[PDB]
Amino acid sequence: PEVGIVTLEAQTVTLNTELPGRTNAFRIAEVRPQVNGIIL
Amino acid sequence: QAVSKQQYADANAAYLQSKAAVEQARINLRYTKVLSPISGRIGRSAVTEGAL
Repeated sequence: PEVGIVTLEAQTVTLNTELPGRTNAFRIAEVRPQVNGIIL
Repeated sequence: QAVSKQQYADANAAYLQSKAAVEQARINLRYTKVLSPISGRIGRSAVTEGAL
């Protein structure tokens, strides 16, 4: 009986995570009329 | 007898109509301030300022 073992050794690794996402407006508003009429 | 029953009727008639209108006006004004029905965490506002 034989296997393929790997010698585990202490390594120096940095811990960083990537969070995917979409950009979005900080704030949004709509422009609307509140009286009837013609746009001058 | 200074005035017919008809006149006083028409009068009290309009008076009631008014009282009615006011109450309805009051209610609509009150609804302009949207409140939270309960207490909890509120999320994103599905409506934009200026929206209709």
